[PDB]
Amino acid sequence: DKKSARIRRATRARRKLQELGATRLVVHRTPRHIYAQVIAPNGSEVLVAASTVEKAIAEQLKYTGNKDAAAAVGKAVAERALEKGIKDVSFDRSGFQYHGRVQALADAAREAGLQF
Amino acid sequence: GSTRNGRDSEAKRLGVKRFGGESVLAGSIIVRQRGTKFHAGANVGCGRDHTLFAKADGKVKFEVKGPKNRKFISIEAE
Amino acid sequence: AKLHDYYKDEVVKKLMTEFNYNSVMQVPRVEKITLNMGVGEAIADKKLLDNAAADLAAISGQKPLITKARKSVAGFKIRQGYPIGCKVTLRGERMWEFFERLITIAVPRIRDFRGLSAKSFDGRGNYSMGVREQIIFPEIDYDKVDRVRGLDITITTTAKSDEEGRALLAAFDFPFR
Amino acid sequence: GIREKIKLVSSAGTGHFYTTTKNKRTKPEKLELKKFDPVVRQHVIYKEAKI
Amino acid sequence: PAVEVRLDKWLWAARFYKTRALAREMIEGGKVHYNGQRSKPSKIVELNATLTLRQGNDERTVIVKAITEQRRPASEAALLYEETAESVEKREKMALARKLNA
Amino acid sequence: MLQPKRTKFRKMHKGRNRGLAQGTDVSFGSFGLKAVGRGRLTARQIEAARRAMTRAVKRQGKIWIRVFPDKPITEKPLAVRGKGKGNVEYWVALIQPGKVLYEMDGVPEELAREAFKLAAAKLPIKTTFVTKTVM
Amino acid sequence: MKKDIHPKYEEITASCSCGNVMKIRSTVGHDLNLDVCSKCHPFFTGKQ
RNA sequence: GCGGGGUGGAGCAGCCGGUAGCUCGUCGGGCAACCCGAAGGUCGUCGGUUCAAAUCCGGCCCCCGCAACCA
RNA sequence: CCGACUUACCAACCCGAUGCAAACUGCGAAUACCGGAGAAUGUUAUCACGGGAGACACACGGCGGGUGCUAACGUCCGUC
RNA sequence: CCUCCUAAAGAGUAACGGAGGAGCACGAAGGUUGGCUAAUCCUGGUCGGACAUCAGGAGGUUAGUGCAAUGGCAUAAGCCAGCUUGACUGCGAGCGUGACGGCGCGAGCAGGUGCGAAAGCAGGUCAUAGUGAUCCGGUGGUUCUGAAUGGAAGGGCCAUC
RNA sequence: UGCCUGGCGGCCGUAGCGCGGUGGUCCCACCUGACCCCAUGCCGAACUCAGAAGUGAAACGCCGUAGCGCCGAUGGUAGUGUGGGGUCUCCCCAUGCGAGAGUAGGGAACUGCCAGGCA
Repeated sequence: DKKSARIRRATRARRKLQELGATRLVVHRTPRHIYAQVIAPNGSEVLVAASTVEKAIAEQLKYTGNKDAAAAVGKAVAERALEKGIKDVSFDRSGFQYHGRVQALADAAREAGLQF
Repeated sequence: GSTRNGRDSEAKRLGVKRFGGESVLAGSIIVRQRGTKFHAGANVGCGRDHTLFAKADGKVKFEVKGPKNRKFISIEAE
Repeated sequence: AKLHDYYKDEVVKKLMTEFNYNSVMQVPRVEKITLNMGVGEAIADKKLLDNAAADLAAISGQKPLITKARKSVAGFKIRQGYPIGCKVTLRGERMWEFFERLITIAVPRIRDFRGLSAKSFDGRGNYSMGVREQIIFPEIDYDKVDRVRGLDITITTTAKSDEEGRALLAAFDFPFR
Repeated sequence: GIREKIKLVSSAGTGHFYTTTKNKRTKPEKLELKKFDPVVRQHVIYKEAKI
Repeated sequence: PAVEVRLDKWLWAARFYKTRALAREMIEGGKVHYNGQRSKPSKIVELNATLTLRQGNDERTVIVKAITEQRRPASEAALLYEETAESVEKREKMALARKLNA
Repeated sequence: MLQPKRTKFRKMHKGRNRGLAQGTDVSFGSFGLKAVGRGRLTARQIEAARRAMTRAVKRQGKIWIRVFPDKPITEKPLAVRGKGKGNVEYWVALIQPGKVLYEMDGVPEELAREAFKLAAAKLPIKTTFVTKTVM
Repeated sequence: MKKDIHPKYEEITASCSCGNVMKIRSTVGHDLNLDVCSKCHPFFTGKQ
């Protein structure tokens, strides 16, 4: 039960970050796509989101499940975030080992100017 | 007439030092307890001996939250 | 992967017509093969476990994971935290190749062979069988062996129950008696 | 009990030391650790010595 | 806290005599000697101390350091009493004399 | 004699005996013997009444005893002043009003009343005869 | 799969007195000669 | 009333959480003395803890050292 | 062997029904206690600092209890 | 000295009241990062049997906690691995608990360090027992003092026996 | 604006189990390959990367269904604060509070933000 195991391993960092109260950059990873959202401290409102499912980013990429696609979506979410004016977040590993396409997302967001 | 009993340990003054709705200065100990009977919530730290202390001035508040229905202490800022 | 394409072309359709399955992957599949022994007499000497591990490194084609005493049992003179056997898990190219070795060379080689019981299926479609002697395998040799030894072979199949399990193994032409 | 008190002497040559405990029977090896030293102000490697 | 050992107790542990009563009788009869002279049963055996014991017809002289209150198997008794080389030679001399007499 | 096979604690506080009983309604048989007043029934009393009833009915009806002694009562030996709680001597069942003590089935009501009357003389508490009620 | 921990595994040809030839992988190294093949076992043939 | 003990036929270490052994007694073999091999307990009895009690705890039976004194 | 054959019969777990617990609790009061706001009343009744002490042998009764025999004008606690 | 009950739903509460433990252990059994989840039972399987390891299913913490009991524990405080020494130095808003001596909890600040990509965590261990005042001396550092002056002896301050 | 899907939450069993049915354009899942980034105290099972041949089988979501779980009145009962009383080891009376279990019954969740496919 991959989903339950992943939520279990993510919960600790999730609740620790909720306790701190910092804006949280959540990443979802899937064999086909990769999603990113920026969630306020209360955990309800979503500030800016970007995913390879979106037609805007999809048509540039050769394949939406690869590390290059991850980097592109990262740049996109970072640009949207800088437009709205967040400028700093806390990454959410979300149970996904910090490696591969999530790792590339983090690096892309960092190079884009988002501080985290 | 010898008995093997008669031995006891000094009581440790545990319990809830500050109850709900009471204004507490920063760092005031809210509950002293064995084990995390009351859990740490917003603006509350859990010391090593599972005592809970307010991390900011305000009004203490008990509540029940989460899938385990556990008690949580939080300082409503004021 | 000869049994792999055997499965892909004809066993799949044989089972599909035989059980009237709607979706292709509804046919049962062999997920894994697991080999393990109880070397409980390793409490006398640690080194005998090394011979067991080497022997099934040869048999299975990969280095066995030593198993661990789950909890203390005084009646057998073992306490928690002792290695009391070995195991090896085979999946994919190796899982098929070992199955090929089994069917082709091993199952003939048991002495006094009268068949393999059909009652050994667990009840959820996963099959189990016990191998008394290791010389039946081509890799292990008679002259340099240390002691008479055995193992167990468990095949795990997403099959839902006994009849789909036996149908899978029959389609692979596994002897049953 | 069996554990005997020992001193970890700063290798900075400043004479500062720490005090801890260990048992000689199980761990006959020397005890060596990087601990803070206030007089020199730097993390320096401390080796144990007799008390 | 060293535990004192009696002479007859040491002999019984060494298995020279079947029973401690026999050991006491032999000591009181004067046959047994400690340091080559008549000795009472109350005497204490000591490490590196000669025991000029007389059993049957053959003498033994041991200076063993290992003294055991408990009677042991004869395999252990061999270690219990030292039987130095000179004592071995004297014992074989006595055995040869007995053989000549027989 | 009735006695717990094993207990967590050898000795138990005296306690009190307030409140009304539970299990007032006869349940396991046609007839029953209730209690009307507070009491402490010893295992000896239980056994004596059991023998009286069994012999009164001559091994015909089936018998149920709805009370079990489980409270160890201690008594100091003679010529002692203080120095700790005394040894256990007998076991008792605490009885409040309403507690059906004994229960019978398979016997005419008249002979049941006779047997229960004989057995109630052996008990310390006042008792009454109660019949099965459908609800 | 781990690197260099495992024993050497290679394609090998297996032969039998009954004479069939099939490709198989093993750690044994030297060619294998079998007394009984699958296609010659009496039970698998169904004759006996 | 307080403490100790209850182990092959007898005397004994052990033992005191980690699969019961030594001397004598019996037999047989080597050879009165001395050496070797073997049967020989089920740990006073009943329960509890433990993965497991000769072992650790609660109660019970017998025997041992004591005290049951001042008025 | 399976299939089960009667008991001198013993029956584990599970299920249905009935009790018991200071060192059982998947429920749970009345009181008491801590805090906050409000009106009335009260000779500041409250807290802090300083001068002066006395006292630290308590008894009974009501209520909740351990011990005792739910014995004592018994003994040891809590509140009045 | 510690745990439970008596103890009467805040704290506290005695008896020659009822029951058990302590006078330690650990340079990993500490810190951090990543990962994982138990008992019991059923079925199948070589020696292997009531109980060894293997596979699946039921169950959901009835397991585990270095050591008594209570309260805790799935975000695990339980189990495994990599790297490491925060088992750091100086302070401390505020608070608990004691007649006092004292004991305890502590966000945060400065220097420097460990783990982590980062958010962060780390001033010992799941917590509660594992302890000894003062005096008198011993050892290392520090001119702070140094009975005319310069030194030293002794004394002082810090660490420690 | 309506339906459906993914993530993040609110709430923490009226919301969870069981049984039956349904879904593949998008999404999710399974799945193909793995020399390499990465990992197995063995295994590409997990983790990870490279993809889109097949499918909704398993899981997941959605719809229905009381065999369970769960919630739960009104009335009575237990208890108890204050005052009074009795035959005082326990009760009773006035007044205030008023359970637990059980009964009738309810029940197959509701809801906020963002994104995507269809009309």
